[PDB]
Amino acid sequence: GLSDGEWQQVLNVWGKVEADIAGHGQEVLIRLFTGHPETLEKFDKFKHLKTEAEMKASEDLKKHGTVVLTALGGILKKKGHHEAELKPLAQSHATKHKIPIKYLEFISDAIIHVLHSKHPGDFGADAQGAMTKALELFRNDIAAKYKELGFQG
Ligand SMILES: [C-]#N
Repeated sequence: GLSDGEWQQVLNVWGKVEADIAGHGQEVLIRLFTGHPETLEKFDKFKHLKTEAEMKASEDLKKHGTVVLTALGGILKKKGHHEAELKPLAQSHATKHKIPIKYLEFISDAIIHVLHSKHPGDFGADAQGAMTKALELFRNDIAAKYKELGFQG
C-alpha cells in the first residue's frame, strides 16, 4: 500500500483533477481510445467515434469522463479502505462490460500521461511515484476480484 505521505501526495494531485474533472476525464478516455483502439470497441455508445476530433467534440464523452473520474476519486479518497467501492466496480467490468484486466494498465498509464500533459512541471517525481502506487493498488485489488470470477474465461 501507500504511506500517509504518499496518500497525501495522491490526493493533492487529485485536486488538480477536480478543478476540471470533465476535461481530465475526457483527455484520459481519449488517450485510452486512441492509444488502444480495442478499448473503444467495448463502448457501444462511443464506438461511433472515428476520429479524435469527433471524440473531443462529444459532450457525452466528457460527461462520461466525469462519471469515470468521480468513481476513481471516491475510491482514492478511501486511502485503500475501498473494498465496498471497488468490488462492484470490478464485478461490473468483468461480467457486464467484458473488460480485459489489461485495460486497467492502459488507463493507468493514460492518467500519468494526461497529468503531465496538463500540468507540465507541476507533477513531480514524488507525486508521480505516489499516484503510480495508488493506481497499482487499484489494479491489484481489481485483479484479485477478476481472479475470483475467472477473468474473461
Ligand atoms: C468506464 N468508462
